[PDB]
Amino acid sequence: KARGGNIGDGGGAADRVINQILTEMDGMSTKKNVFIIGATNRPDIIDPAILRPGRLDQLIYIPLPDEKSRVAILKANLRKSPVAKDVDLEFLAKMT
Amino acid sequence: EVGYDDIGGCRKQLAQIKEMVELPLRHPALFKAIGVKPPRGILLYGPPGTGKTLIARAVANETGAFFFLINGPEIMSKLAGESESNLRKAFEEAEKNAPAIIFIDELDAIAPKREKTHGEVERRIVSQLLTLMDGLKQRAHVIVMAATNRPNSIDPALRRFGRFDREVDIGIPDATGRLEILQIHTKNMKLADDVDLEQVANETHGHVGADLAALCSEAALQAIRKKMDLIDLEDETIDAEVMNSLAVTMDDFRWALSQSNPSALRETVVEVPQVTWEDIGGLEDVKRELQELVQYPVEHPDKFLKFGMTPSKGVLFYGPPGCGKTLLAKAIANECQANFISIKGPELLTMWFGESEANVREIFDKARQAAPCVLFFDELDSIAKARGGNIGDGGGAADRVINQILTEMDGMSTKKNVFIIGATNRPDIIDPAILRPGRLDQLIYIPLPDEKSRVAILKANLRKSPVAKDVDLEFLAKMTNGFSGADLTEICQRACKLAIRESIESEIRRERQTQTNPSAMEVEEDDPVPEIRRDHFEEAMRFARRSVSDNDIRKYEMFAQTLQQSRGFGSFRFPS
Amino acid sequence: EVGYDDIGGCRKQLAQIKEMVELPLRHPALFKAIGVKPPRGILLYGPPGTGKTLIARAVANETGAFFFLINGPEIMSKLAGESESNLRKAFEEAEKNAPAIIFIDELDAIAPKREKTHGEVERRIVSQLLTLMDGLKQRAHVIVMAATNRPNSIDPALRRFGRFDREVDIGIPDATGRLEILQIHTKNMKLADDVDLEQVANETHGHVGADLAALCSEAALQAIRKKMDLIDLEDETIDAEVMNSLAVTMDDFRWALSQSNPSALRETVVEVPQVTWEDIGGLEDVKRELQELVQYPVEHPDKFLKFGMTPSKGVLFYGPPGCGKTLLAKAIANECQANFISIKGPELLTMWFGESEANVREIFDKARQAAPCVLFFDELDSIAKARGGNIGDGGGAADRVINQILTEMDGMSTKKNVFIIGATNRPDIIDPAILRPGRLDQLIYIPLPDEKSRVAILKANLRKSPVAKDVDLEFLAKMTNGFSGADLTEICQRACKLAIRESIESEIRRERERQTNPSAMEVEEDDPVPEIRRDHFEEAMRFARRSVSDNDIRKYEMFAQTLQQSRGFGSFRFPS
Ligand SMILES: Cc1cc(OCc2nnc(SC3CCCC3)n2-c2cccnc2)ccc1-c1ccc(S(C)(=O)=O)cc1
Ligand SMILES: Cc1cc(OCc2nnc(SC3CCCC3)n2-c2cccnc2)ccc1-c1ccc(S(C)(=O)=O)cc1
Ligand SMILES: Cc1cc(OCc2nnc(SC3CCCC3)n2-c2cccnc2)ccc1-c1ccc(S(C)(=O)=O)cc1
Ligand SMILES: Nc1ncnc2c1ncn2[C@@H]1O[C@H](COP(=O)(O)OP(=O)(O)O)[C@@H](O)[C@H]1O
Ligand SMILES: Nc1ncnc2c1ncn2[C@@H]1O[C@H](COP(=O)(O)OP(=O)(O)O)[C@@H](O)[C@H]1O
Repeated sequence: KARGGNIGDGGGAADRVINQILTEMDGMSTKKNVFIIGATNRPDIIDPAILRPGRLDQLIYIPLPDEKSRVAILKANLRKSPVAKDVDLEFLAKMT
Repeated sequence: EVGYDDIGGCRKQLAQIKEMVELPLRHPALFKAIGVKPPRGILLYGPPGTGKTLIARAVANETGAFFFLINGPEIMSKLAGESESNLRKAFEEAEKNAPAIIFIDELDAIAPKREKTHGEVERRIVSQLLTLMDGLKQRAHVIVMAATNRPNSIDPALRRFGRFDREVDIGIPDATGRLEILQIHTKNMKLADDVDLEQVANETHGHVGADLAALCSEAALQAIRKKMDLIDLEDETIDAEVMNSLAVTMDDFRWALSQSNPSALRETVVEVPQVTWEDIGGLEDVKRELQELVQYPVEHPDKFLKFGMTPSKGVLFYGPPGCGKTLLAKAIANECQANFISIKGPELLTMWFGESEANVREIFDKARQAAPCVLFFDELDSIAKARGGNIGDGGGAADRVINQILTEMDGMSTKKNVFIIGATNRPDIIDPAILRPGRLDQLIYIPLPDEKSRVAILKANLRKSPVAKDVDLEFLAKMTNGFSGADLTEICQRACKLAIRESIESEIRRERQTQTNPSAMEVEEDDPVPEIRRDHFEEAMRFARRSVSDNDIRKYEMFAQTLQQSRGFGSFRFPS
Repeated sequence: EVGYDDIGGCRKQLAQIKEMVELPLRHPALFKAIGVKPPRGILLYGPPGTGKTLIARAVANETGAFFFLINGPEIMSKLAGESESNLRKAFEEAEKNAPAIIFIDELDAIAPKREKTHGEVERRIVSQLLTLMDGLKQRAHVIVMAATNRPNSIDPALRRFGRFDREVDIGIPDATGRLEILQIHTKNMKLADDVDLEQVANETHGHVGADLAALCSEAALQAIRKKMDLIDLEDETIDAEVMNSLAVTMDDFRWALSQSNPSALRETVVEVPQVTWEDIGGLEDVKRELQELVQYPVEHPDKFLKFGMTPSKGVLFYGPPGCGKTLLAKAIANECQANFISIKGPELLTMWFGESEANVREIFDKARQAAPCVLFFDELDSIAKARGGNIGDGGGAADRVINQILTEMDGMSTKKNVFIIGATNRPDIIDPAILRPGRLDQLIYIPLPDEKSRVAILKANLRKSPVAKDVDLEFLAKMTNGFSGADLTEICQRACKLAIRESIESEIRRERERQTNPSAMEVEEDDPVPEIRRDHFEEAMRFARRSVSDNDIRKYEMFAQTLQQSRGFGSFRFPS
C-alpha cells in the first residue's frame, strides 16, 4: 500500500522487507515450532511469492461476522461493562 | 544561605525533588526501621543555566545534608591515574558526613561515552565511576545527584537501575517562572516604581535563569552608564546614598531585552497555555466534546473505570484555516491545567526532509515526562501536501514521519496522561491509518465562526487595543458574513495600523507647528487620536477580505457528511 | 602605545567593547561596593587579520589593565604535561596584577574540540582550561578575552555561561572603515597629493585590515622600485630627505590593488547600504509603505505599544525583473541606518543542491548579531524555478531551504530587530506558506518605472558619467514607453561604451597624425570628445530594447488583483 496498489512503483510486487521475510521463512521450518500467520486486508496487492509452497500457502478467508457471531462479539465487548438485562443483545446483533 | 526562596521559576519540579528527598534526608532514621530502598541517584537534566546546581545546593541546605560538589572538568582536568583517586576520595568524604548529597555538575564530561567511547583513560574513569555508583552499600544516606544537558548525552550504563534510576527535566522557566526569577534577581537594586517586571517577563520568552540574571545586570549597567557618569564624582567606594538615588527605568530594561540574545530560544517549550475559552466565542458543541474527551477521564476516572470504558486519547481537528484549532487546543489544555506541547508543520517537514524520524521518539518521551500534557500536532497534513495531494508520489499516503508517529502512539497510552490532538486543513489527504482506533479517531470539525463567535473573536483581538465605545462590534461581526478568525484578526490589525499611522503623522505635524511657530505658552492638548474610532474601522473594513472560499468549505462539508452515521437506524427501537 | 586611534575601521563594535569593559576596569572599585557580576569573558570572533588582538591590546592600554597574551600555539607547542603549567601560571600572573586582561589569541587551537575531540592530551588541555575559566572566584577583575575565527570552532563548553558568555563579531571593515584603516596605515609615508585614499577605499571591497596594510606596503614598495633605484645611490642608511622626496602616486596604489588578492572576499558582508531614495525616482506609495513597516516601529515604538499592535517583520516584493526591488530594499535599510544582509538566489540554490540547509540557521544568527538589520532574501523563487514552475516535481511547493527559512522566521521575532524582505519575480510559484501571518505577509508590488521614475533612473545611472547638457534626459525617459530599470541601465551603458570607443579611436588616430607628420609646435587640443553627446545617446537608443514583455506584466497584474479586497464592503458604514 505504501508503494501504491493501483499503479504503484514501476517495479513489481517484490520489496526489501517481504524478500527478507521470504528468505527467513525459506531458512525456517528447521525449528519445527515457529508458525507464521499473515493477515492482510488487500490480498490482491500481496506479493504472489508469499503464497508459494513452503510459505503462507494456506489462505483462510475471514468473512463479516454472522448474526450469532455478532451476538458473541457484542457479549465479549460488553462483558466488563455493567449491562442491564433489559437491553436484549440478540435483537441488537440481528438488527446490525 | 541559599534556599527554596532563592530557587526561582516555580517550575514545579523543585516540589517533585523535595517529595523525593525529604524522607531520605529529612527523616533518615525512619528508613533504618523500615525496609525500603530510597532514591540512590537523581539525574537533573535541562538547558544550561537553569539552576540545576542551585536547586541541588538549596535542597542540601534546606534538608541539612552535607553537600559535596564534584565538578566534571575539575576531575577531568586532573592527571590521569590520580583523578580516579579524586573521585574515590570525594565519595569517601561524602560517605563520612552521612547523610550527604554528592552533586556531579556537568556529568556529560566524566562519562560522556554514548557507546562511541573514544580514548582509553576516559573509559577507566567511566567504569570506575560506575563501580562507585553501583558500589553504594545502601548504608548511610548519600544521595548522588548529577547534572546533564540531555539524558542521552551521558553513558547509558549511568542511566541503568541503581546508578541513576530517576530523572527530572528542569526545563526552561515559563512566564510565571520568568517573572519569579526576575523578582529574585531584582531584590537589592531598588527597582523603580514605573518598572513592574510583568511586561518584561512576558517579553522575556526564551530566556533562562542565567539569561534573566544577565538581562537584569545589563539593565543595571545601562542605568549606571546613563547617570552618575555625567557627574563623574567617583571615589574608592561609591556612596551608598548616591547610588541608591538612581532607579532602573523601564527604558533601561527595554534596551537590555533588545540586547538579550537568549541562550536557547529554539529549545522546545513545555508550558501551560494561557489561552482560555473566552478567547474563542462559541464552539459550544465542540467545547463540550473536547471537555468530555480530555477532562472527564481525569476529573472522574472512577466513573470511567466503573463502566469498563477506556477513553480515547486522540482527537483530530479538521476545518478551514484560521478558525481557531490551535487556540481551541490551547484552551482545552488550559482548562485541564495540563502542559501543552505544539509540534507545528515546519518541524514535521524538517524531520521528513532530513530523514530523521527518531525525533518523534524524543518528542513523545518529552511529552511523557511533562504529564499531564496535550501533545498537539498542528497542521499534520504538511507532509502529504509536500509530496503532492492531487497526484503526489507514486506510493500511498504512508510516509516516514507519520509512520513513526503511529508507532509512538501505538506504543503510547501506557502513560495514561499524554493526549494527542491533531489539526489538519486537508482531511482528504491525511493518512487513513491516523484515524484507526487507538489513534486520532475522534474527528472534530471546526466550522467558520458564527456571528456570535465572530463578535467574541473581534473582542479578543481588540481587548488590548484602545477601542472607542462608539464603534459597534456586534454590527461589524454581523456584517462579516463569512470571515474567518484570521480575516477578523487582519481587519483588526489593519485598523490598528491605520490609527497608529494617523497618530504618528498628526503629532509629527503638530511638532512642526511648534518648531515653525514657537508658541509663547506651552499647552499640549494631549493625543489627537487617543483610541481607535469608527472611521479607522471603516477604512480597515474597506480592505476586509474573505480568505476562505466557499468551495473549500464545500469540500469540508463533503468530508463531514463522509463520516455519515448511515441512513436506516435513526429510528432504532428495542422490541418491547 | 596603541590606542583607539590605532584601532581603525570604525566598525562600531569597539564602542560596544568599551561600554563592556570601562566600568569593570575603568571603575574597578565601584563593583566592590555594588553587587553585580561583570563580564568574566568576551569572545571576539571574525575573519583573521581583522585586528582582534590589536583591539584587545588597545582596550588594555586605554583602560590601564595589565594585558596578558596567551598565544594558542605557544602553549600548544610546549611539551605535554608542562603546557598545563604554562596556562596555570599565566592565569596566576594575570591574577596578581589585578585588574588584568588575559587575551587568548587563536583560541581554536587550545580548545578546538567540537565534540569530535580527537587525541588525549588536548582533552586534558581543554578540560583544565575549562576548570581555570570557571574557576574565576569573581575576585579581582581579570577579564579573559579570546579570539576565534568562528564561534562554532571552539569547544561548546567554552561558549557556556561564565566561561565566554558574550560574543562580538568584529567582521570585515566596510568602505568607511576601509578608508579609516587606510588612513591609519598611511600616516608616515608622506602620501602624495594626487592620491586621496577615497577611490582606493571604494575599490578596496573585500580586504581586511591586514589586507589594507599589505596593499599599502606593496604600493610603497612599488614606489621605491620605480624611483631611487634608477639612481642606485645607496648607503648603510638611506637619506631621510632623499626618501622623503618620493610621493606614492595613484598609479602605484592602482597596481597594488590589482595585485591584492583579498583574504576573504567570499565572506558575507554586513554593511549599511549607501543607496538612497534619490537613486529610485518614485514609488512614493511603496516608499511610504516601506517607511511605515520598517521605520515606524523603531522611530515610535511607544505608539505601537500603546495600541497593542505588533508590526509585521516581513515584506515580500513582487514585480518584473529590473524594476529596483534590491535597490528599494537597500534604500529602506539606509533610511533606518540598519545593517543590510542580502541573500541572493545563487546562495539558496547552493544550499538546496548541496542539501545543506543548516546554513540558514547560521545566516539568521548572523543577521541577529548585526542588529538593526534588514535580512533580504533576493530572488527567493529560485528554488521553485529550479524544480520547475509549470509542472515541476511531483511534490508540492515545499522545499528544504524554504522550510528552514520558515522555521527560522517562526523562531525569529524574538530579536525585535531583524526584518525579512523577500523579492520574487514569479509570485505564482512562491510557496504559499511564505505568505502566512508571521511570515512575509505584507506583499508589495513594484511596477515598471513611470516617466518621472524613468527620468530619475536615467539620472542616477548617468550621475558619474560626463553627460552634456545638450542631451535632454526627460525626453529620453518619456520616449521609453515601457523600459525597465535594467533596460535604462543598458541604454546608458551602451551610450557610454560608444563614447569611449569613439574617444579611443579618435585620440589614437590623432597620435598617428603626430607620428606620421611631426608638427613643429606641440599644441594638444585636449580631448576630441570630453563628454557624452546627443549623437552617442541616439546611437545607443537605436539599440534600446524592452526586456520585460507585456504578457508577464499581465500575469503580475493578475496576481495583484488576485489579492483583491472583495467587492461588497467598499461602502461599509457603521449604523448611526
Ligand atoms: C513427525 C514430524 C513432526 C514435525 O513437527 C511437529 C511439531 N512439533 N512442534 C511443533 S510447533 C507448535 C505447535 C503449536 C504452535 C506451534 N510442530 C509443528 C510442525 C509443523 C506445523 N505446526 C507445528 C514436522 C515433520 C515430521 C515428519 C513427517 C514425515 C516424515 S517421513 C520421512 O515421510 O516418513 C518424517 C518427519
Ligand atoms: C480507570 C482508568 C483511568 C485511565 O486514565 C485516566 C487519566 N489520568 N490522567 C489522565 S491524562 C490528562 C488529563 C488532561 C490532559 C491529559 N488520564 C486520561 C486517560 C484517557 C484519556 N484522557 C486522560 C485509563 C483507563 C482506566 C480503566 C478503564 C476500565 C477498566 S476495566 C478492567 O474494564 O474495569 C480498568 C482501567
Ligand atoms: C512596544 C513594542 C516594540 C517592538 O519592536 C520595536 C523595534 N525595535 N527595534 C526594531 S528593528 C530595526 C528597525 C529598522 C530595521 C529593523 N523594532 C521593530 C519591531 C517590528 C518591526 N520592525 C522593527 C515589538 C513589539 C512591541 C509591543 C506591542 C504591543 C504590546 S501589548 C501587551 O499589547 O500592549 C507589548 C509590546
Ligand atoms: N530560577 C533561578 N533563581 C535564581 N538564580 C537562577 C535561576 N535559574 C538560573 N539561575 C542562575 O543561574 C546561575 C548558574 O546556573 P546553574 O545553577 O549553575 O545551572 P547549570 O549548571 O545548568 O548551568 C546561577 O549563578 C544562578 O544565578
Ligand atoms: N582596523 C585596523 N587598524 C590598524 N591595523 C589593523 C587593523 N585591522 C587589521 N590590522 C592589522 O592586522 C595585523 C594583525 O592582525 P590581528 O590584529 O592580529 O587580527 P587577527 O588575530 O584576527 O589575525 C595587525 O598587525 C594590524 O596591523
